[PDB]
Amino acid sequence: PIVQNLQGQMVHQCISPRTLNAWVKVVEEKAFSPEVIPMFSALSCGATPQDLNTMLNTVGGHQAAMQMLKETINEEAAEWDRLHPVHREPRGSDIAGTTSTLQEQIGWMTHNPPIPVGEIYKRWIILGLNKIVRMYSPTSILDIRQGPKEPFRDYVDRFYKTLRAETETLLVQNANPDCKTILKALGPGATLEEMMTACQ
Amino acid sequence: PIVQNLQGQMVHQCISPRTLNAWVKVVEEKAFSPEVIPMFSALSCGATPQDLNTMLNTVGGHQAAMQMLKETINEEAAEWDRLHPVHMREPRGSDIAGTTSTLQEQIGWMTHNPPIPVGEIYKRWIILGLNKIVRMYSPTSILDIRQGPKEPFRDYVDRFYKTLRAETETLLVQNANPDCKTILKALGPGATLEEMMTACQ
Amino acid sequence: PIVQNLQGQMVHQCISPRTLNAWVKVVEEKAFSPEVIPMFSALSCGATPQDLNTMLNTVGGHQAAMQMLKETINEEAAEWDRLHPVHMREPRGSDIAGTTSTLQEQIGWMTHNPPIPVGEIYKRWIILGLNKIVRMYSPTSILDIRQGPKEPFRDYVDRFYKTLRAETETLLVQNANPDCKTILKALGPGATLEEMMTACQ
Amino acid sequence: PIVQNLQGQMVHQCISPRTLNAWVKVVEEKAFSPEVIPMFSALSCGATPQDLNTMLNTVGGHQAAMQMLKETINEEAAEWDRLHPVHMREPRGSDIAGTTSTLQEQIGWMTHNPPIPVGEIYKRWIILGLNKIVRMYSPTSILDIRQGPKEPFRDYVDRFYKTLRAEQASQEATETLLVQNANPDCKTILKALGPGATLEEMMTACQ
Amino acid sequence: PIVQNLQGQMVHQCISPRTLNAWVKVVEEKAFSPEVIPMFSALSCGATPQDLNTMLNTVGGHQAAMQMLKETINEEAAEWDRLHPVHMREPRGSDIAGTTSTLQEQIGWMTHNPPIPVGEIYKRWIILGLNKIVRMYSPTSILDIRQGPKEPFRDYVDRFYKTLRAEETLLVQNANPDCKTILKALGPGATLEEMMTACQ
Amino acid sequence: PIVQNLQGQMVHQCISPRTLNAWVKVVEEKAFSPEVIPMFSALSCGATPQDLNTMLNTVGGHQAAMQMLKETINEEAAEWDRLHPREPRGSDIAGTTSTLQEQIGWMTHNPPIPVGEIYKRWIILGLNKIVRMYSPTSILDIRQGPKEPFRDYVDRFYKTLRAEAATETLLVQNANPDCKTILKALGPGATLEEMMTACQ
Ligand SMILES: Cc1[nH]c2ccccc2c1CC(=O)N[C@@H](Cc1ccccc1)C(=O)N(C)c1ccccc1
Ligand SMILES: Cc1[nH]c2ccccc2c1CC(=O)N[C@@H](Cc1ccccc1)C(=O)N(C)c1ccccc1
Ligand SMILES: Cc1[nH]c2ccccc2c1CC(=O)N[C@@H](Cc1ccccc1)C(=O)N(C)c1ccccc1
Ligand SMILES: Cc1[nH]c2ccccc2c1CC(=O)N[C@@H](Cc1ccccc1)C(=O)N(C)c1ccccc1
Ligand SMILES: Cc1[nH]c2ccccc2c1CC(=O)N[C@@H](Cc1ccccc1)C(=O)N(C)c1ccccc1
Ligand SMILES: Cc1[nH]c2ccccc2c1CC(=O)N[C@@H](Cc1ccccc1)C(=O)N(C)c1ccccc1
Ligand SMILES: [Cl-]
Repeated sequence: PIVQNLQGQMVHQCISPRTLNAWVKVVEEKAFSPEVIPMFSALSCGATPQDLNTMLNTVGGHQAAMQMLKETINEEAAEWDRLHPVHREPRGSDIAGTTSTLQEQIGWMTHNPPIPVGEIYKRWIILGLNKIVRMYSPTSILDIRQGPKEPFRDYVDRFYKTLRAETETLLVQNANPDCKTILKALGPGATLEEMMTACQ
Repeated sequence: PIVQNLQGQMVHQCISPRTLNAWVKVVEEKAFSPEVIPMFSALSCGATPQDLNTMLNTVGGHQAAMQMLKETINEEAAEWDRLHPVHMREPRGSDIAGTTSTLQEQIGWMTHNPPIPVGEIYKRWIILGLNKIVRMYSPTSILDIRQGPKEPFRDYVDRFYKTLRAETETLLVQNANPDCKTILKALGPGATLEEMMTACQ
Repeated sequence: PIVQNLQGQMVHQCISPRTLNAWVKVVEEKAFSPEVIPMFSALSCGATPQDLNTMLNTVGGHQAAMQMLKETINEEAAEWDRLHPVHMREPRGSDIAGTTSTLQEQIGWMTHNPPIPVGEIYKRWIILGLNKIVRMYSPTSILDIRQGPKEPFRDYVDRFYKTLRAETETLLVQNANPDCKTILKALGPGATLEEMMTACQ
Repeated sequence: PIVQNLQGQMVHQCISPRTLNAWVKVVEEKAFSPEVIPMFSALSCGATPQDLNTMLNTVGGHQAAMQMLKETINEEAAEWDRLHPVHMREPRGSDIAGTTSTLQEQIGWMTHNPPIPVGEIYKRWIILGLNKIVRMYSPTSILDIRQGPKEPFRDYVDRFYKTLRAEQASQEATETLLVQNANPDCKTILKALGPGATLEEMMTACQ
Repeated sequence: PIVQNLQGQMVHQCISPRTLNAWVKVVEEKAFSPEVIPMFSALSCGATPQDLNTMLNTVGGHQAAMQMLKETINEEAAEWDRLHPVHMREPRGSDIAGTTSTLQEQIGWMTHNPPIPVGEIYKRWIILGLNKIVRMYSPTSILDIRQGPKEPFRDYVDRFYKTLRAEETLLVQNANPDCKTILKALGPGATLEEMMTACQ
Repeated sequence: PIVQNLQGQMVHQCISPRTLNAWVKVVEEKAFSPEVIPMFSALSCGATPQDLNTMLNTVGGHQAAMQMLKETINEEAAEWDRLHPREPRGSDIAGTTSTLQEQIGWMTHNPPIPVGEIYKRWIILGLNKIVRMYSPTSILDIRQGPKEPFRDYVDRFYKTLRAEAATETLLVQNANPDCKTILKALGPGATLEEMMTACQ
């Protein structure tokens, strides 16, 4: 990421081994489950475009997903080039880090006024990662139906987990006959707290 | 969370990997046992509303509970909007929860003079919601905690006050077993838990 | 705990994830064995009353013991109120325990000149209470620690002074077995534990 | 790596135990899989030539690979000597690799003004050599990655671009080949999307 | 241990959780094996007498050993009182051990000019006591370390010098008949390197 | 190791718990495999002679090896005394007869007398002797198996070479009949890359 030294000039702080390993391990364990994205964002805090690429390059498997991410980056970079025509001023390929030095990236971010190439590129990466989360989502919301002997609590967990990866009235629909009858009896506009308390 | 840099202006300190992982692991291991809340508060110390959302978003399972938490946030945000009507701008409820406010704005309000502590306010709402989650996921009721025939008093008191925390001193005596109960009544009114435990040992 | 920033004002340093987890894990593994207390004190170094409560609240089980600790806190707080009658304000007992005082107030009193160390005072009460817990949960009495027939002296001395710490030098000799006891009396009065152990080896 | 002390002069910051162990463990677990290189680069950030050698020397096995790396270093060092003929002294190839230069000299060149970044140059050679190792230890060729009859497209694309990365060694016709080596059922659906289709669209189609 | 703050005055740095735990765990795993002492010294680097007591108090078992250590501290404290008779005050033996001195006083003496290093002195006494504990808890005597019939010399030498550390020509004596004959043939003044190479 | 404080004078930085534990664990896991030495050097970076002794003393087993190391230290210290007849003698460099403040003295002195780097040189020299003895197989006995890959043989070759010009030609000699014939066909001066590629 980014620091000001004792000499006054702003220079690249080396990305830490804890952070490097943290990001590698989350992707190993959680793949591209929704919670990986908030974590990516947090671990890549204050990151230069170089650092962002470092973090993505440390991911070992999942090359289909990472290739999809490349395409989303290439798309968002072209969209930037369209809205910001060269008349230095950072183009899309400079923001993604393909055609810009580290000192330039430090330049734009630490410049006054700040051109936050790191936060912009992260926005594109996250945008791409979300697309990956949505595709790799295994089950559809429609197929989450409460089992006969399944607790409501466990069904609601499965419902809103599936919902996050990919509505309040559907939760009632896909409940089992016994809970469904109790849920309809509470009437319209009932809170999840009340619904869960009822089927306990 | 929040720091003043060498340049003088107050800026966002990146939430640390230790802290991120600490919060993830407690929720993995302890789920929503009462002791998770104090820990959440402590790990989310000095947190901006963005950081609070980061921490909640890093939680993977428990989406029923997190959805209940959303509703409590939406309720407390509407209650704020009601008491603080809109006329550096004045923060509405959706700005405090972080849905409609930038990081620089959140830094703004908290580091502003006078301080409008949006982080501490939002944390209050989150904890309020988390408490509701602790209370629901509490399995047993206080009335059903009764001392077993061959159960030690020590173990019963543990089970009593554990159940009490998740969800009075005279009830502890009531639900004791016949042998200890007789010894406890003999100590008389106003006896300390120390004395009661010492007696049934 | 507590730090002075670059701006000059003293502000709350967020309690670290290492420290939080350290305290949780010691209590998980060691329960309330005597060595937990020195560790609690050390981990809670420079702690505000808020931080002390954070640390106690992160403990999950043992609610009987923690309830005893509450009573000791309530007693010591009432004793403070008695000796310091209310006439930056002057801190009452409930302000020291952190129930009726803000973080900024606690920072206030501790960093004030002259320093009113509410953190060190409250820690004194907590430790006082924790000691009572250590003393009760102590299973065996010193009088019942007697050396076995085929037990090594080394192992007996371990059991003796372990029991002594949780709850004299001449008693150690008394409760030794007939064979070692005869060798120990032969060393004569004023013998060091080193010499005594060397003798029965 | 490298730091300025309180006395003003620039001095060697001792390479950290986290970093040392991080590099040892990645090589133990991942051997010379493509992702090891980005990590080597990142862990060896701001490293002097001495530190780079420290890191390579902490690797225990793989001595065939490390011997190949030595040869690549010896080649790139000779190429440097050729382009920079000897006429604080001017650093030759053996000084950049750290065989014939002190730590204080290496600090010298890197912290000098203008900066002669011997550390970044030597890292370039090491990575160049490591890439050759990744490329050789790459088991399968891109042409032999063909989608199975009951294999998901997702899994095939993973296998495709994994193999592509190792052979090109994390460095950038191939998009059209992905369609070719797909199975008859997906291939027919993929051709129907027409030219210039994104991988997102292709994957969505064969799902 | 000990630090100078931004205000200029020297103040107590809180003993770190890594250090606390490090010391606890070594004593759990290694008990009072000889290598524990160097580690105690290293972990207790720059420690005030308070901190030294903190570290000893965090040890849970081994109360026989810790009681022996107390006696060694009480002895060395009395020896100090004898040589330094009371006439910022002058530190007596009970002040060095931390029983009758405040933290601010201990900071006082150590950071004073000239430095009265109460921490380093007390550590010397603790280590002196710990060594006595190592020596007693040493299970085997040097005389009973004899090389087995099918035991390698390497393994015997390990067992020899391990036992020696806890408590030269004898090393040759207690070797087995086959190696002993080869060792005597090398003649007097032979290095361990040469001896080990011979019986390989 | 060694630092300058806020007061200006150079003082002993306490050796870290990470570093202490790192060195203990490598020796536990890797014993005295060649890669332990580079790691020892790296972990003992900027170390005073005291710190070097601390690190060696934290090693628990292997007392035969550590005793060999003592002898190498005693030899190199006597060699120093011979060539250099306050001014640091050999026993002062090894840390047996010199205080920490003296060691800080010589290293931070101007001109710098780097007693730490000198003593490390002796330790490493001794450690190398230990690596060389504990090396199980000789280079001559590393011969390629009938169904063994060349890759695996080269690994075994250069591993054995590290523990213990003409050597490059021997690699070809001890290869199996099928690869050996392919290797000779490449002709003199062939790179290991080319040789490995050929027998694949
Ligand atoms: C965690 C989660 N589950 C979902 C299910 C369906 C759709 C989206 C989601 C999300 C992401 C999700 O919405 N996360 C929340 C943060 C959050 C997480 C957990 C509990 C409370 C607040 C968020 O990012 N923001 C901005 C937010 C904050 C307050 C109210 C509403 C939204
Ligand atoms: C831990 C616990 N058990 C309970 C049972 C019923 C209701 C609440 C609880 C709580 C939370 C609980 O009350 N925790 C205590 C802190 C505490 C915890 C453990 C021991 C001593 C002090 C607390 O937060 N405060 C402000 C407090 C402190 C001292 C006296 C009174 C209150
Ligand atoms: C990861 C990977 N797979 C490949 C296959 C063939 C050739 C090269 C590769 C690489 C390395 C690879 O291309 N890594 C990317 C970083 C990256 C990795 C993963 C997803 C998104 C961005 C990179 O270094 N840069 C400069 C980059 C940045 C944005 C767009 C395009 C390239
Ligand atoms: C650990 C322990 N065991 C005991 C048995 C009976 C009474 C008290 C205790 C204690 C607490 C205990 O006495 N701890 C010691 C520290 C200590 C621990 C272990 C060995 C040496 C010194 C202590 O805090 N102080 C001030 C002390 C220091 C030196 C001599 C006497 C007292
Ligand atoms: C480690 C060890 N084994 C022993 C066996 C018998 C008696 C004492 C010991 C010791 C303690 C021991 O002697 N440790 C050595 C350090 C050391 C450790 C390992 C190898 C080389 C040097 C030491 O502290 N000093 C001052 C020393 C340094 C060089 C030569 C001789 C002594
Ligand atoms: C690792 C190793 N295997 C060997 C086998 C026989 C003899 C020596 C060795 C060594 C030590 C070894 O030679 N290590 C290398 C560092 C190194 C390690 C691995 C790959 C590239 C560079 C080294 O220290 N230096 C100075 C060096 C640097 C570049 C080229 C040649 C030597
Ligand atoms: Cl860690």
